[PDB]
Amino acid sequence: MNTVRSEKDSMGAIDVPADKLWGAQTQRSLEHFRISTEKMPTSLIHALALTKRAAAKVNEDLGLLSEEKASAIRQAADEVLAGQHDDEFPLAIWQTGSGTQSNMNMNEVLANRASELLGGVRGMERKVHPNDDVNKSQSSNDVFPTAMHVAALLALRKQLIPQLKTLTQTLNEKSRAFADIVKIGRTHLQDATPLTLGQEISGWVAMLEHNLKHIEYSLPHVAELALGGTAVGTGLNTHPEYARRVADELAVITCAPFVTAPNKFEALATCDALVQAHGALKGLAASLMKIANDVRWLASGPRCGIGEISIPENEPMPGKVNPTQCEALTMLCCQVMGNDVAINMGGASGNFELNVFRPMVIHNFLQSVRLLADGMESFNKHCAVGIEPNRERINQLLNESLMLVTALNTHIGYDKAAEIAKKAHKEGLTLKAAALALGYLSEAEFDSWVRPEQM
Amino acid sequence: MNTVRSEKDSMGAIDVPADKLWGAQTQRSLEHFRISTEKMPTSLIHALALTKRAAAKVNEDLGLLSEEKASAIRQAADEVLAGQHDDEFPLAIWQTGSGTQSNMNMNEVLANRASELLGGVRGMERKVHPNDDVNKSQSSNDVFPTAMHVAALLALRKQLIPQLKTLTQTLNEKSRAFADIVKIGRTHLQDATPLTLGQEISGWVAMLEHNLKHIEYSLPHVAELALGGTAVGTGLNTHPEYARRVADELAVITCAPFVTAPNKFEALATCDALVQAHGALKGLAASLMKIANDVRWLASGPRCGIGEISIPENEPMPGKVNPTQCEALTMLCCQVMGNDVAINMGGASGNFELNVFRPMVIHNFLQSVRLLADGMESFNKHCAVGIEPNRERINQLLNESLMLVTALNTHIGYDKAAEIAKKAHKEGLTLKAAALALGYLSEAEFDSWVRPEQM
Amino acid sequence: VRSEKDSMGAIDVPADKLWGAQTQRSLEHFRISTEKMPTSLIHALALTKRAAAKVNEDLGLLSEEKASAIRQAADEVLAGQHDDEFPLAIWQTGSGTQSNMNMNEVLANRASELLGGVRGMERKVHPNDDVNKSQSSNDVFPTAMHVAALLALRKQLIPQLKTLTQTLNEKSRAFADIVKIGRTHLQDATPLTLGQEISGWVAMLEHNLKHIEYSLPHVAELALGGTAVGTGLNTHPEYARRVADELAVITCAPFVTAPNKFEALATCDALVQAHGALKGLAASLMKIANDVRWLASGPRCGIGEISIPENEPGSSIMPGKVNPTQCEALTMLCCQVMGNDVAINMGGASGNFELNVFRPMVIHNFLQSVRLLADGMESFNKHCAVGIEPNRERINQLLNESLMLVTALNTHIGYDKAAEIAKKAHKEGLTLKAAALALGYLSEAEFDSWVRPEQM
Amino acid sequence: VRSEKDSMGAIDVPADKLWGAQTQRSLEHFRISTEKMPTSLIHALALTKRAAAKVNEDLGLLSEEKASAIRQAADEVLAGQHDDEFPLAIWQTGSGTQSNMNMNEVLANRASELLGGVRGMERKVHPNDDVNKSQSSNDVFPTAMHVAALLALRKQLIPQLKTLTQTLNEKSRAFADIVKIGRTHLQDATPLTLGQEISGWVAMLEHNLKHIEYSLPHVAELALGGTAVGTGLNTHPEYARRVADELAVITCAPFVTAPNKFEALATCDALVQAHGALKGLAASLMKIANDVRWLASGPRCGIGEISIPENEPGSSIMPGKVNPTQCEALTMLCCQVMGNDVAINMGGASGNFELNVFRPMVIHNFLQSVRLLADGMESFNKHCAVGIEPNRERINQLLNESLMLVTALNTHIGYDKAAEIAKKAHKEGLTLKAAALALGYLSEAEFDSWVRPEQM
Repeated sequence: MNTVRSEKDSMGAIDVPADKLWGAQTQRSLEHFRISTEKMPTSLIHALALTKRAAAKVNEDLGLLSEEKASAIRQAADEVLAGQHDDEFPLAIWQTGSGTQSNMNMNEVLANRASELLGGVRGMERKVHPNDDVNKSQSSNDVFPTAMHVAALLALRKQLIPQLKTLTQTLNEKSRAFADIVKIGRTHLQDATPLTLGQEISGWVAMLEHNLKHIEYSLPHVAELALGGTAVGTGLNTHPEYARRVADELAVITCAPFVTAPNKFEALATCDALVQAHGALKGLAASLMKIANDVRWLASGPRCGIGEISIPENEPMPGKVNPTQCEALTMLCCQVMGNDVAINMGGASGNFELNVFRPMVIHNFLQSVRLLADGMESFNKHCAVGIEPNRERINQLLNESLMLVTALNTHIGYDKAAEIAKKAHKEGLTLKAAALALGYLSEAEFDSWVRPEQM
Repeated sequence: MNTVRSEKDSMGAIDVPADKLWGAQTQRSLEHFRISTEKMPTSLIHALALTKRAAAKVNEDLGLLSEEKASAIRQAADEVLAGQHDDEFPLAIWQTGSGTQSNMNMNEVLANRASELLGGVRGMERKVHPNDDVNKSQSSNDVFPTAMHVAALLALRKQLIPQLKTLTQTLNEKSRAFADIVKIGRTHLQDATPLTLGQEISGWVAMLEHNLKHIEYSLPHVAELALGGTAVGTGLNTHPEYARRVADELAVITCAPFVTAPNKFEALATCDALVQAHGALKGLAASLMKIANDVRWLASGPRCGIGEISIPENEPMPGKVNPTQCEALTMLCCQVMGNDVAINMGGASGNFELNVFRPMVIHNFLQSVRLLADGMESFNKHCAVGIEPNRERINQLLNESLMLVTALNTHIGYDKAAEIAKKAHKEGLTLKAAALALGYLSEAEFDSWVRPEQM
Repeated sequence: VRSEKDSMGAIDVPADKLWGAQTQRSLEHFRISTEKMPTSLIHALALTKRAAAKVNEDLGLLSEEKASAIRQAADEVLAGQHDDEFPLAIWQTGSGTQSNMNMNEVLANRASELLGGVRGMERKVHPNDDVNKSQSSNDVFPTAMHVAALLALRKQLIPQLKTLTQTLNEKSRAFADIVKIGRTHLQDATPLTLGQEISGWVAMLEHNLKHIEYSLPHVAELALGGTAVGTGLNTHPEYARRVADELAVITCAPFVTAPNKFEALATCDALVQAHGALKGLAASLMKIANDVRWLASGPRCGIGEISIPENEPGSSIMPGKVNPTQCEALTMLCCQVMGNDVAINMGGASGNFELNVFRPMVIHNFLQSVRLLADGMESFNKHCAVGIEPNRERINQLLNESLMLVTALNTHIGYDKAAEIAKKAHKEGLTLKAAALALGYLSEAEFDSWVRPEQM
Repeated sequence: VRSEKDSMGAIDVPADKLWGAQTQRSLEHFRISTEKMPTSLIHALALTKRAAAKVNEDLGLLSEEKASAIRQAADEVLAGQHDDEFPLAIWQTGSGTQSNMNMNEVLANRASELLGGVRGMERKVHPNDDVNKSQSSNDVFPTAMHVAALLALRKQLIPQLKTLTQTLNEKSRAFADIVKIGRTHLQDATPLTLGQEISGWVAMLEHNLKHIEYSLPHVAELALGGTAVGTGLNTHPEYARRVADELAVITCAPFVTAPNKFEALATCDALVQAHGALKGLAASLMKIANDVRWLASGPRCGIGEISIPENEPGSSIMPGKVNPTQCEALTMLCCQVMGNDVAINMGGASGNFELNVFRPMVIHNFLQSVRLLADGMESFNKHCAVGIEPNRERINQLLNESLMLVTALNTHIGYDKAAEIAKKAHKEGLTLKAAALALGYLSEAEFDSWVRPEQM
């Protein structure tokens, strides 16, 4: 739409596209921060809406906002949560470090929309006001950090954790299924003492189980909300019950254990909870990287690699099956590693009463959660559930190795066993061929003595 | 559009939305790699189109493709370059590590579209074929790395460098303008010996000038193209002149100094050129971070900070002017730092004949270029061009410091000068007040002797 | 020299040394840089060998004579009597095999002497057959890593963290009544007390402590008993539990045998996670150190709200220039911890199959981080934090110089009118009161009674 | 002990040491971890003092007697006669002031003795007045940093890089005729020669060399002469150029005075950029080391296309298990360089106004990276690369075992038909020829003549 609407702020009047619900400040920001293409994540936008919804309810309960105006704001916020206004938030991540502009973006959209809901119109003759009504009892300083934690906790609890548990379950099933399949162990990439495929997979299971607990330990700090601290953390210009009531409200509507932050100065001046929470995520990324690598190496081939297992072929060189799910997963693990550094730098850069590196920190944090959650889901349904052992190949490898010589010790002694190993190695023979060539035992004895199952 | 079109590949038939130009493989990928929200950057999409356009021309020149089919492919590619098909590339960054899926995405879109251009129809009865025609003489293995370098070099040359030179020019002008303005120096954050504001800014200028040369030194390696190496770098299934001719073609149509990579194995097995090029970018990020910090600290106030300079107020607490442009810039500098780690991990992870961490590497690389280029442009036009000195404040600081005591040495000797400094410090007086209290000199003498201009 | 040998043959070793052929050979093959195993790790490796000897004895696998001699040689290492006997670089085999053999040879040679024997090939105690009995480099090194890590965190890091917290808590309590100007985006903002600002630092440290404590249980898991690939092949069934118990006993730390030995051998997950908490602490400390040095900037042209002790001698003609040196040392080591995290992450993500072989590098970085953080907090505490003092005159001057207090006037006069005097003060360079009186909007008495900064 | 003093008073220093009061005081205030200034930096700082002494003498600012004595004391440091005289930790003042004073005191005390004087307060040569004449810690430390960095890159890193490149170039030339199976995504792909694969490693190293060379000009710029804030106040106009010339002369390196002293003092930009090239080299080396160890994996259940020398003794009952130890040491240090880059970047991005005060940490990481890379390449070269040998039987077995060669058959039979035998070979577990003959699509003779792997 070419038609414009004249909106205004303390700085003056500016043209806003008539079909849009934002106002003067969002338009100004849009024109001053034309940097790259990253915008606020949808999850953050919804968290901001939830925060405004909660603030409105509590403001009403405290007699600070009229029932009609408060309910209108609440209704407008719900539409945002329903995905009806995703096109109303054009601001880039690369804006003011406190997230003031996106806060104002939400205030303007909710004000113009709530006005219409009250039979009013959008624009300068609106019934609901962005600052006086929608931003009542708040500050960009405590609102943005709150939206950050709401989005972070819900994403961890609703997306990440469920996917982690699911992948763990699948791997545990595979572990039990292949409990009796003996294969060659590998240390330093060299042939080593045997172990079952089930034991090897149990290692991946234990890794995921440990990662779960680590992630769980980081949740309580993220559950702490800054709302109520206002500009510098002192809570100036708020009702003494506000901070507690707004935290309770958010907890009730999200069904998540949110609590008001015991120290508002720590809450506004840092991104510590997220720096720590992300620490657990980079840990999971390192674990997932190793699991994904084991899978693709073990599945390498079909003729010139290891080929101990086969994975589902999901796309259209005969047996050439590229482990694409493993590639997507390893790539995103590197991404999480890089994201941790950006977050660490932002988190260590707070100054006095406020950390102004927030949009960047939340951009990286939510991205890591999306990548990890979707990555595990994709890897699970498109790879893990279909992992199958190549029994023939596994057995062939076992029988060609020199690592089973240990079973001969108790029968013919160490010296003779080592001699057989040496001969086989120097002459390129199997242990059986060497043992028989030397005449140290019969084939029947070899077959009875070297049972990999007793590793 | 609900209506579907049945397309097919080696794996079978799959439904594709009728209004779309992609095919079976893109649809399969779309359904298997539902990970996060990051898709291929527009610049990479255009680079891929340029690569296909160049390959078509050379294939024609070598009599491998019919004039009509080749010109149709070329025309289809131009539409992509014109931005007519940005909606035809839905694939996520988190796909196969070689970028095979996006290569196929381009092949299918160009095939279906070129068919229509030849009076044909899109779909399985198309005149132009994705693999046989559009991907002729190519492999995803050498195509993707080529598209990566084309996008990288053009972005550096057309976006980044011009913006860097512009910011440098602005700062150089400011440096000359404030050449005579003496201010207090600061080391360890403590008051130190004086220097002019112009000298301080000249430091920022020299930093940017040095960064330019470093970036320029990284360009030749990025100019090397892998096209012609095919699957493993040997160039199997190509005309001996192909590699050279396709590099010349790209050079001609882009007006950039592209050359075929002297060693195709290094080109396919690594992302070394980008790892190194990004090294120069993280260097620029560190420099920009320091400049941005100096600006905001120097502009801090208006009453309780340093307040030596004032910056343009771009948005609507009276004199409270938040340095938002500085905040956006410092945030993106942290981003570039994190991106470098993701790139380093991906670059160090190649295996044998191919590095399969490419989509992730190019995602991070082009993002850093966008951030740095747009960031400098925004910071320049919305901050740097309007930097002004607060002469009154600057002079006040100079006169309140104890650092000008040095000018007294040649007149009254070191011992008396130090005594005046000590007295002023202990009693909270200015150097003049202390000197006069002691009776070591008259006010006229002080005013004549301590001339900061002779620092 | 003395001639020692192994399967590869004989090699000369300095006669005045207790190491053997394998250590001598490694000394020639891994001449990389100058980093060696830190003392804490050497001690941890010695403790691991001491525990193994005791258990092997209890299980009747090792004679009392040899077992007691080995434990005795180990105690000497712990007592700092053999620091010069571990010359191997960090940059060796990724499993730490070299350092395992270094310990086996030193302990064997010394144990022989203790038994009236000699060092060298005629030694009575054998490095592989005796000192390394029931073990493998594969499960011994990871165990040593966890023992060193857990003891360093518990004995050094945690105590220093608590001490620094207590000091800052005392300061916040002491300055609870000093109102200062708040700063957001580096700009003048609304007031808060110095005590409140410091309480923010305290809460950060308290939060970090719990985060660090959450990572200890995983680090307490020991690999010992997993043997070569985690199966425990060639070990008595009770060995793993018994040795973990023994280690818990002699160190007084809650060590337990790892529930899953495959996870224990194939990864460095416990350390990747524990270090995550450490880089978090580094980010917190960096912020605290920066606030302190910026608040102390001056003495005339910065902020100067606080003063810190002058530790280094200064120029006679430059009184007042006090460089915040402890803050510079602390921020530098914080950057180091961040870098260390990346190295650990890359090593931790790089395991293959049954064993992660990036161990020496991971433990080198981890122990360094603990060392830097523990000592850094101690130094900052004693040489800076304990001496933080407010410059009350400067603080008040700044407070009464800002236009931020105009908010109090609103409650006593229309928003626009209160803002009106602020506009003038700002425009003319006057103070809120000066402008207020000049504009005749009020009198000195009523102004002072209305603008009560202590009332937030 | 001996009693030395400074503006803060007197303090006892061990009589057998040459340092003074300021170094002794710092030793008590910065007791952080165990990292001290590396030898290369100590030498660089000594060279800087030697050059300053000469120029000051030439300008008539220092007496020939003292100037020559100072240079003599400096040469002794370079000769390794005073390594024990620099006990200061890396974690000190961010400007490196402590280490500057450490050098001033040691040089003053020793110079006095050289002049028939004594060490201590009755010394004839003064640390500040003489050794530090015309200088400041602010411009001396950055200069020492660049001298150490440029000399390390030129004398250690570059030569080792060229040597490793030459060795690998010989290998590619030697194995130019050995056809092996290519691998993409870890899957069997089309063939290439071992020589071609190795040529890829060579090209990587050659590219890295030029990238490293591009960073040298900026590192060659010296801050000396900038003085406290970069203005050069209190220095003779020709001092900066003369001292840079002197340094170029005695080191034989192309040092020049920094065109902009403000950029030189306020940042560590030259090192941030130079290190960028180093982490690039680390990424390249990591890839090379990984290829080598994976290609040598085995001896029976991996790839086993090549064999590398066995450097460490192995178990008698386990012949063939050759751990790629040099590859493990190399990949570990590559991870270290990556971590080091992050620490340097954070320090480099943290300068404020006229001076960057994260210097000791930046130089510690930078020099370590150079050391790790130079020594790592040397060790890998001599103990692994020179001995890389192909296992021709294994290579050929793998080549004739893959279905990838079916491409050659297409040119002699319809795509579908050629693919048909491939389908069977794959399905039945037969070889391309076995399936080809069993399907009767050709005879042994014509198959062998059609599938020429050497013809790519």
